[PDB]
Amino acid sequence: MILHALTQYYQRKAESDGGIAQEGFENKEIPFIIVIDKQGNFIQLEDTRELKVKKKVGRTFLVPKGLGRSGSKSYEVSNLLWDHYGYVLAYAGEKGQEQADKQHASFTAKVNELKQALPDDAGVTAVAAFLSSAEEKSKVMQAANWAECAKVKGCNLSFRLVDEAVDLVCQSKAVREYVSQANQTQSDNAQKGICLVTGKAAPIARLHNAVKGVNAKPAPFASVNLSAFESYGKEQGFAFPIGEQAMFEYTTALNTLLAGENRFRIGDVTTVCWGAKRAHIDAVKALYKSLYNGQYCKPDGEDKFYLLGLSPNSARIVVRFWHET
RNA sequence: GUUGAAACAGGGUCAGCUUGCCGUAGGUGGCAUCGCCCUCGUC
Repeated sequence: MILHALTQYYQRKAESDGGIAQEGFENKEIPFIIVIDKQGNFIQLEDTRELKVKKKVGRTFLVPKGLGRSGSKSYEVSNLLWDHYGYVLAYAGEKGQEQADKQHASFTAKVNELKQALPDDAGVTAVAAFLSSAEEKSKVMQAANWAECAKVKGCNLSFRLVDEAVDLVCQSKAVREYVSQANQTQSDNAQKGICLVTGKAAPIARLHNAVKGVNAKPAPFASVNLSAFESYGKEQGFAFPIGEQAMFEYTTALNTLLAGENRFRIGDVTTVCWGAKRAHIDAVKALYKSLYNGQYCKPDGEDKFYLLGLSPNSARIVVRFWHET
């Protein structure tokens, strides 16, 4: 019940309305947010950081799910609206040219195909014309707080249109349906069942998503690579017959659990905990309020469900806690 | 005779380079074994 209980918990937290991913999204921490108008025109380089003692990468936002880059020719991935700082302005402080310009080309091709596949929106058109103007992207570097996003690497950039100032370009009721259909019709034409945690059909989720929060890099939880990690010659990903509608759910659940109030590490291991809500545990997650008060009592309402104490390493996630009691 | 196969915790490194328990000092200023008794009480 590694991902079975996690899937059941996600099916409980998703239908509770409390800031969680769905279909094909994920709560990503975007540092600097770019605000424009209706037709390109870079007009604001806003930043929403300043949280803890260290300047985190901005607030959390429900962006489309990351397709999982990390590779040589990594520009062939080309995410939807959110990516790296070399996919928007083709800038590279330590990445270099050529390799970063092709990333911008792939990103503008992606936004162009999204525009031609979903027109009349006053949102995707702005980001599509912003990358094909060749006069505002250079102005982005000459903003007001641009000298701060260059000293820190891994700066994610998002787009926010005008007449909203609260919803990103990937938040209006238009591209959300496209992203939901991508993980419903496009991401369902592959290998058949049977699933691993749901027992139903579901396509075999090849190339599992990456979990951000455990390690410095988005470390994938369960992912088979190399060669000896195969059972019967499944060759990368097919070793675990896990469906998309469950792998995505567990990855998004680990992402939401590695960035909220339940995220706390005792020492080189993040021992995140949760409950069944039928959460309100106030026992394991209550290990960092203010000055450690006395909240332990006996109200005959001790919820069940175990806790997953996972630890990072290089880019994998190691499981060490397993106890239903 | 068609069934978990492959796994190293290691490659390896002086806990010391070192340090006076020491300058510090009267067991003493001071007190009768005595105030007392036949080895014959017998021969």
